[PDB]
Amino acid sequence: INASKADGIIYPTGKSYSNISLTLQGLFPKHGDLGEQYIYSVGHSDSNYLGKLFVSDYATKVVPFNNGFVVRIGAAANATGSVIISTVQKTIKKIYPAFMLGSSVGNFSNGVSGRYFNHTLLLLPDGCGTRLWALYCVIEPRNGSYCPGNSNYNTFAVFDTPHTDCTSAGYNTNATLNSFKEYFDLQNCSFIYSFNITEDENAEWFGITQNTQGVHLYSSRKGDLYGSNMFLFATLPVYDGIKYYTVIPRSIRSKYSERQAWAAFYIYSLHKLTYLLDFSVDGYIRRAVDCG
Amino acid sequence: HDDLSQLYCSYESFDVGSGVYSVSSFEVHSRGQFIEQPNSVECDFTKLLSGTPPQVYNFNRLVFTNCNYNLTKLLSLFMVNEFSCDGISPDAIARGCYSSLTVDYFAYPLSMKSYMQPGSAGVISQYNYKQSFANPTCRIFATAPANLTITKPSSYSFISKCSRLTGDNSHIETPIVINPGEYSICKNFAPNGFSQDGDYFTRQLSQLEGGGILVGVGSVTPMTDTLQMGFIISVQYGTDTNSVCPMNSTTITDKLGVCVEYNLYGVSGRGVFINCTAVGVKQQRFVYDGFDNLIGYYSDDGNYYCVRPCVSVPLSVVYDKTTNSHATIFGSVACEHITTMLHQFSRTTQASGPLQTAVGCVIGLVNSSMVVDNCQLPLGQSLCAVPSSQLQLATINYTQPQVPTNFSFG
Amino acid sequence: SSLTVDYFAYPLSMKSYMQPGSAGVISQYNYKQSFANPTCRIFATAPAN
Amino acid sequence: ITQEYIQTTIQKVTVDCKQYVCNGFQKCEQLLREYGQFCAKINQALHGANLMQDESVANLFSDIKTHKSQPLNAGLNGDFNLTLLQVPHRSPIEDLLFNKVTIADPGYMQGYDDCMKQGPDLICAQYVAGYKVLPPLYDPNMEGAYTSSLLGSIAIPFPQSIFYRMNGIGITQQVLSENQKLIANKFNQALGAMQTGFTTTPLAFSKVQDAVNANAQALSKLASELSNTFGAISSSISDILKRLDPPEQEAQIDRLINGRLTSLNAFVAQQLVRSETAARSAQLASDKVNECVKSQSKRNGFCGSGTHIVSFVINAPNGFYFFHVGYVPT
Amino acid sequence: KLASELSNTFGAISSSISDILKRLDPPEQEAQIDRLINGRLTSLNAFVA
Amino acid sequence: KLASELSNTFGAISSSISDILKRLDPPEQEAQIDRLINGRLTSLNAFVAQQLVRSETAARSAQLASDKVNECVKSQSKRNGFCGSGTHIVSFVINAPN
Ligand SMILES: *[C@@H]1O[C@H](CO)[C@@H](O[C@@H]2O[C@H](CO)[C@@H](O[C@@H]3O[C@H](CO)[C@@H](O)[C@H](O)[C@@H]3O)[C@H](O)[C@H]2NC(C)=O)[C@H](O)[C@H]1NC(C)=O
Ligand SMILES: *[C@@H]1O[C@H](CO)[C@@H](O[C@@H]2O[C@H](CO)[C@@H](O)[C@H](O)[C@H]2NC(C)=O)[C@H](O)[C@H]1NC(C)=O
Ligand SMILES: *[C@@H]1O[C@H](CO)[C@@H](O[C@@H]2O[C@H](CO)[C@@H](O)[C@H](O)[C@H]2NC(C)=O)[C@H](O)[C@H]1NC(C)=O
Ligand SMILES: CCCCC/C=C\C/C=C\CCCCCCCC(=O)O
Ligand SMILES: CCCCC/C=C\C/C=C\CCCCCCCC(=O)O
Ligand SMILES: *[C@@H]1O[C@H](CO)[C@@H](O)[C@H](O)[C@H]1NC(C)=O
Ligand SMILES: *[C@@H]1O[C@H](CO)[C@@H](O)[C@H](O)[C@H]1NC(C)=O
Ligand SMILES: *[C@@H]1O[C@H](CO)[C@@H](O)[C@H](O)[C@H]1NC(C)=O
Ligand SMILES: *[C@@H]1O[C@H](CO)[C@@H](O)[C@H](O)[C@H]1NC(C)=O
Ligand SMILES: *[C@@H]1O[C@H](CO)[C@@H](O)[C@H](O)[C@H]1NC(C)=O
Ligand SMILES: *[C@@H]1O[C@H](CO)[C@@H](O)[C@H](O)[C@H]1NC(C)=O
Ligand SMILES: *[C@@H]1O[C@H](CO)[C@@H](O)[C@H](O)[C@H]1NC(C)=O
Repeated sequence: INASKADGIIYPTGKSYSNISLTLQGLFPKHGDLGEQYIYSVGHSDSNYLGKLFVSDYATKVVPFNNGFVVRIGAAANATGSVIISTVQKTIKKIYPAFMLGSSVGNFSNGVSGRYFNHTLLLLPDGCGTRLWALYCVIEPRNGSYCPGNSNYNTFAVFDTPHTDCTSAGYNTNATLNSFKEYFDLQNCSFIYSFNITEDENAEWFGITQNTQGVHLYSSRKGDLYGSNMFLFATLPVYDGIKYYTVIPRSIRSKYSERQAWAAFYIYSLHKLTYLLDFSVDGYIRRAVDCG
Repeated sequence: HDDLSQLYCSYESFDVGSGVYSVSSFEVHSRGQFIEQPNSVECDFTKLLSGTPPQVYNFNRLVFTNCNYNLTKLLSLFMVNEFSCDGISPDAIARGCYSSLTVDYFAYPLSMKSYMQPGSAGVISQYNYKQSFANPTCRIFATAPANLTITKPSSYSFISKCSRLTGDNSHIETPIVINPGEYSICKNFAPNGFSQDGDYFTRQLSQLEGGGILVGVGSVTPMTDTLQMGFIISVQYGTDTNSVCPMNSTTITDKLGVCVEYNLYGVSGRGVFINCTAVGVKQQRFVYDGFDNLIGYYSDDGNYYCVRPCVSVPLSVVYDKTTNSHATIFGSVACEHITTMLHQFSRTTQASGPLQTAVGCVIGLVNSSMVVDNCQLPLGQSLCAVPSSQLQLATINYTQPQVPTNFSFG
Repeated sequence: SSLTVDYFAYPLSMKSYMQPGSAGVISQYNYKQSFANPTCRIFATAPAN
Repeated sequence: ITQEYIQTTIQKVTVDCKQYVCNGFQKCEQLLREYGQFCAKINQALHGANLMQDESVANLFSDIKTHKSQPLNAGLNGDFNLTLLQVPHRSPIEDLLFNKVTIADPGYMQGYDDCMKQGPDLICAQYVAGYKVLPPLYDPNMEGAYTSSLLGSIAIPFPQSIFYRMNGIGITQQVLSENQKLIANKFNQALGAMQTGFTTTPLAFSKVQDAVNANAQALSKLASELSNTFGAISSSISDILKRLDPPEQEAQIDRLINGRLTSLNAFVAQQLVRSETAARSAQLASDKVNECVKSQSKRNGFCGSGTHIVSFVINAPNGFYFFHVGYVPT
Repeated sequence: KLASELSNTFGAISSSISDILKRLDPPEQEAQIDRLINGRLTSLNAFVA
Repeated sequence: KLASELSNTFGAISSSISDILKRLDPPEQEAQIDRLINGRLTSLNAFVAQQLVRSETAARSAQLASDKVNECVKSQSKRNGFCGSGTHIVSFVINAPN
């Protein structure tokens, strides 16, 4: 985190400032914070037929929510990088994180970590990168096979098949949602929300906070595009206190001939800090100072 | 009535010294209205008005943003018992607009009103609900309508105990107290209400949780004849572009550079609107400064307006006691602003003439182009007022051109 | 110097509509208390028969 | 050449107590009906301070009378180049001093209209906060006349008086006569070195900036004390009126009234002590002029280091600036 | 004077913030700490002058 | 100023303690009297600071008066403009109210 570039700064809501510098208390990342790096890979496909899912241990680990977190998305795009499952240099594309947030966690029938109880907030990107799903449902594991209701469970993941749902004929609105429905059953859904995302390779910033008014979703796509300032675009009516979140491992089922390189996104915790924000003439914050 | 009367009233004496006094300025009245209100959607109160209300420990929260509601209907439905408010009044809520409105409602007996007071030590403030005072709040207890869609639950219930057992013998008792505005961990034992007065619940907490044994006890109060409810409302003011307004739009193009009263998307006040170059983020409708004052506004006609506070014309009064003649100085104001704009001053001032000097427009001083070395009424910037019938405007000028011949002692 | 009393039949259930910040119909169309002088509002029960 | 700045004048500010405390609100004015005597006392104290300041300035500048000078030639009088201290109504060195000092311009003629028309300073905060900055007693064309007459007060033209002042300190007639050209060129380089003296590291320019910053700090404190809530729900009376009930409104408005009245009293005391200090400094400046400029002082260190020869005085943003030409062996 | 002005209560129940947090509820805690804050700020302003 | 500051209410119902004690209950009487006490103590502190500044200024001016007496009254002054205008012949001093 570099505060001199105003990285991860959430813009104030309902007002703007011009050509003045203010000190503010809010939820900002710490300067020089390395954060947590998450990489999404491509599944096993030896022949140009699909196979297993190549994921990491992101689903098993449970992270405290605290005051929220901010996500840096697609900062390594437009660059030559290696596919994770192999050693093939490819152009890095942008991938959107998938989240699972809740207020109580336990174990599955195996005894492995996970198993969010009662109403669980799901932030699943869809549309092959052009749609965001916000769901608030009770998560119920399905039995049989590798699903978490039978005693051989390994991990749960979200998969996409680009030669089926990323085609130019149309974009499957329910791709990652139907992939997620194969592991858990969605019951007693409080709300289902859909947000449209424009397809581009620009770097993005995503934030999420919580207070008495609900869960607030911030994105640099709204407002300061081609920038880093994050503006509020959604207020989910999630009034129970979120205590934990988990990054859902999202592995793409692509062939050997049509593999792709996907960026690594970074998650930084938010803290109740004081920041000196520098507002420009157009109102966007271009530099900041972390007083601590 | 006039100038030198305000001087007499401020000095509280019918005799004052001769000099130039800065009397109080004038009162500014709004010359128009700048209303800009959208066609908002009705707020969804159907969850409150239909269905059984929950208990206090399992309260329902309603958050309203960018909507218009009818307060008279809601107040007519509910028979309101005592209310207590801290940073707001109910009349202020019914009068103005605010950025958000958060309402917490539940089924609550009227005999337990004292357990919701801020200093309460009972179990309601410990395990069921604690009011938060970060925002202006009201605490309202009311009786639900009888024959309408709101239905009585079976009884009133609340959490009497909520603690954690540990110490490898389940013998150490540590109570788990809730935070202001938050739920309880023990609310999952009976989310729909306890059935008996002495209901005892037990649950093993996980490793990611505290790791002890959760123990929860719930009490039950018999249901009264009429359904009594509690409401914990809250408001916010500067957090959103759109506002929530309880239940016409004008234009500022014909009135620019004049003091008007504005009500812009829920933000109300008084100020002067002038055309300005667009600064700040456009999607944030209002531009503020370091002191949290409105300094700009992005209108619906695609014109950024610079907002300035309403100003009063400064006043100074020249007075000469011997000749009983007085003059009036408008400090650093041009005479065209006295004549064309405003024209709201004292009675005789509104009715020799207006003269433009280096210190501003003056009335009551006749120009004579005379020069004095010094005087007792300086006006500033080498100007002066010399009494004669009436005072005359003069100026101070310098004159610069000895073998000892005759004695002289100074 | 003087004492001014306003009295009227009034139920004790509608007592909270007489509080100075009320938004009900009593403060709007029936009676609004004035605070220009040291004042007091007393709710009482009349003597029985 | 050593440079010394002595202040003579502070900015004259009068505060409209009703507009400052209440900002034109009827409820606040009704509550301030019981505090009218304190507002009247504030206005009377500030008026008395400004009146005494004007009398001190007039007494300081009344030295033109009963005082005769002689006309001087153009920029070269004798072999001495005096175009830097002479008017072409300010000298070039006075203009150079004034351009290197950042002063927020108080519009005395039509500043109210300029601040009304302005879109995106404290001079425009004057009319929104309730205070007014009074214009100075004399137009700068009179101060320039005073400084020009003091330059004239050095029959007996400038080079002859300069050589007389050199003869008085212990240099004979022969040493002065054979080296007239060297003395003239050394004086010219000493005068030309004054261009680089208007820098923060010299003390006198720092004192000029300190006086300007003190006036700006007084105005900034008066403007920014209006944002104190004083324990109320807001620092604005409009928010109190829009958020509260009539019996609770008066408590918060009275808290704001008491805080603003106490702050005005503190400002009045600060203005009084600043005005007394400026009057004493103006007396010091008049004594310094009468000793160093109108004559030659035989006391070391008063008119600069070394042996005093001749002193030149020019106007300053809030006082007098001195150029003490001295003698130093090398 | 700077050290001894810290023992003034400015009308509060105590001159110690720990005592105020020990003895009072949050709506009165925020009201009684604010008097100490305003008094100490005014005393600091007088000291600065 | 010292006499007229006693008429300030400082936000109380009256500036008189006798009017407060005759119109209010003890838990509010203590609050109003504490308001008056705090206001009068702050005003007394401001008066004390002003008196200290005035007395230091008067002491410095008295030292200046002693220097002026020693320079102009007991001896003739050769300095220009220190004791009157023009040249100096003799000076006389008399007492003043302060
Ligand atoms: C990866 O490469 C793509 C190449 O298209 C980058 O997208 C381009 O980013 C530039 C950034 O300056 C955009 O230019 C801007 O365009 C707007 C609208 O025309 C204009 O108002 C701005 O002044 C600026 O010129 C450009 O439009 C955009 N193009 C597309 C197709 O998105 C992308 O930023 C690169 N990402 C990374 C992480 O390097
Ligand atoms: C943005 O703000 C800066 C600083 O506040 C402004 O820069 C000032 O501009 C004025 C007028 O040209 C100068 O007199 C100052 O010296 C400048 N100050 C600094 C620190 O540079 C700038 O003009 C503003 N831009 C706007 C309002 O568009
Ligand atoms: C807010 O609600 C009240 C009460 O429901 C509305 O007042 C009613 O209006 C209808 C139609 O004009 C009348 O027939 C009723 O007699 C009214 N009842 C009362 C008690 O006044 C009111 O119109 C609503 N406000 C708005 C803006 O629609
Ligand atoms: C009325 C209960 C018995 C009081 C007398 C007994 C002991 C006195 C000691 C402590 C009292 C502290 C509690 C005060 C009232 C709490 C009310 C509430 O929590 O809402
Ligand atoms: C009591 C019904 C409340 C229903 C909940 C919905 C909205 C409430 C929000 C704002 C209005 C505040 C009303 C305060 C109570 C009225 C008291 C009175 O006028 O005397
Ligand atoms: C942070 O950004 C500034 C300006 O963009 C840059 O000078 C600085 O080197 C950056 N910090 C690091 C650690 O690279
Ligand atoms: C998203 O796109 C669909 C398809 O065009 C459209 O119907 C919908 O209104 C869009 N959503 C928003 C919020 O604009
Ligand atoms: C939460 O879930 C647990 C088990 O999954 C259940 O026992 C409890 O009643 C639930 N709480 C609710 C629905 O409030
Ligand atoms: C959950 O699993 C972890 C890891 O095996 C274990 O440490 C913990 O005790 C388990 N908790 C429960 C409640 O089974
Ligand atoms: C206001 O200013 C904008 C930009 O300077 C201009 O386009 C517009 O025509 C102006 N409107 C008026 C009424 O002057
Ligand atoms: C007064 O009249 C003279 C000559 O008519 C003119 O030069 C001068 O500017 C006038 N003064 C004012 C203030 O108009
Ligand atoms: C005197 O100095 C000025 C600049 O300070 C210069 O332009 C002028 O030529 C000089 N005079 C002579 C006679 O050299």
